[PDB]
Formats: sequence, C-alpha cells, structure tokens
Amino acid sequence: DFEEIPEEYL
Amino acid sequence: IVEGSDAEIGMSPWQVMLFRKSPQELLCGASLISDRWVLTAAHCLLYPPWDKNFTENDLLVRIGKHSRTRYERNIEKISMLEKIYIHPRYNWRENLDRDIALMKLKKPVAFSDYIHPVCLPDRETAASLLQAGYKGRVTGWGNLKEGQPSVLQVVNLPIVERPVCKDSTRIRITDNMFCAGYKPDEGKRGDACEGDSGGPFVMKSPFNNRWYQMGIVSWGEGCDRDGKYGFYTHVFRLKKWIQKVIDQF
Amino acid sequence: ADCGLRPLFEKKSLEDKTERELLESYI
Ligand code: NA
Ligand code: NA
Repeated sequence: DFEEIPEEYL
Repeated sequence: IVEGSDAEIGMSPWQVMLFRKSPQELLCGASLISDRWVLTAAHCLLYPPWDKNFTENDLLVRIGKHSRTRYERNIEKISMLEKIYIHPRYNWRENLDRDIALMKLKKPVAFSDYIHPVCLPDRETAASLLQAGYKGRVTGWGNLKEGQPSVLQVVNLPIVERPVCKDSTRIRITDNMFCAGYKPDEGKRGDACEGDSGGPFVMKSPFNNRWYQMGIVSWGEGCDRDGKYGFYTHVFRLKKWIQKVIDQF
Repeated sequence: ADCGLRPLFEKKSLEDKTERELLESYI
C-alpha cells in the first residue's frame, strides 16, 4: 500500500 | 482518527510520521518541536507486551506529509535518527504512565510551509488552558474506525473532567495523563485510534495565538466508544524531562 | 521563538476552518 520511498533514505 | 475530517494543507506542520523501514509501514504519529527534535509516545518504540522495541536504525521520520501512503515529492522530508530517548520511568508494565520519548534527527530538517515546529507549553499556558471543556485538536493517519485514511485526519475534542476520566475506566490514571472526548450526552463524537499513537494533542493559545502541544496520543479502550475517553500524555508534567534531555544532548 | 506559528495560517493571517471551535471553547 505504501509508495516506495526513495532508496537513498533506506 | 475516528469521526474526524481531512486535514487542510499546512494545518499541522509539526505533524511527524513514524515509519518502519522494512517492512515499510506506518509506526506512529509524532511531532516536530525544533529542527532535529521529534516528540512521540514511548510505547511507539518500546512495548514489551507486544514485542515492540525499536532501535534508531529501524526507523525514519517523515515530516511535512499530508497523504498517508504517497511519497510527497518536493514536499516531505525524511530524516534518520541519531538517538532515541525514552523517559526513564515510563510505565509500560501497568498504565503507560509517562508515555513519552524524544528523537534526535541525524541532521537538521529544513523548515518550509508544510514543516514547522509546535510550541511546548509553559506552566501558565498549561495552567490556563488545561481545563475541562476546553477543546484541543488531535491529528493522525490512524484507523478511521475501531479503515485507513488517504490523508492526514483531524478532530477537535473537549478535555474531560478528571473524575469522569477515572470513572470511565478500570485502569489507574495519573497526574501525567489527561483524557479528552465528548460524552454520550453531547451528541457529537470523535476520537484517536490505533496508529494515531504518539501524535500531538495541540491547543491554540488565545493570549499569543501560537499552537501548543498539551498532549501526546497515548491510549484508550476501543476507538470512539460511548462513555469511553481518549488518554493523552500530559506534556507539561514531563517538560523538565524534555528540557533535561535537550540540554544534555 | 517562532514555534506554533503556521506559515500557511497564522503567518498569513489565515484561519483554518475549525480553529475557532477551539477559541470559542476557551471561556
Ligand atoms: Na475507574
Ligand atoms: Na469515546
């Protein structure tokens, strides 16, 4: 359900 | 939030989303109180009965949001945690006494139209506004009913008399807690709910027109149940703990 | 210093649609 936050922040 | 409405844009610029890295998902509400300090409920991070104990590295805070699920490009900021601080007397074993925690961001967050800290009350603001009948406002992305909202939700709620809070539950309520909600009587209703936890109970001071966070969403019995009321951490009561942590680190 | 003042509301002297229900509760 949650739009992919950017990869960077992870 | 139960029986609340969609927030307006920029309405709660201090509103912070606590987010689980993997599985990516909403953890809790929270609030912005300066450029790298975030205020939330202790139980968002630590709650042994449900096997909750997060470390910094398991989370991010998402600041400036409106939509629950969408990554609001150009608008939200997402920060990493230098360090979680939980009240050293937080009572998770019995009644969630002192349900409060601070989070330091790894780098400062840039303020904007959608991102701005809330004030913390002074004894006199606290003394003047913390009155039965006085309405505060609660915001969060939690359940809509005791499902999920597309956008940040908002409800205004009256602060309820202490003996009524007490007479509404079997749990022992302390001076570090207050309750808010309408009565079956008052016709109108509304409440926080699961996933709203750690979000702010704020009030607008009529003296200087600034918003103050008087409370933190902490607990309840069901969501929006007649004769039941929502419980909030009493932020002024623990402010000397908030200051200590801030001064020291 | 500037806490609690919302850029899209108090800073622009714009009211949100229910902030007055709070005010009015403050006898
Ligand atoms: Na009781
Ligand atoms: Na209720």
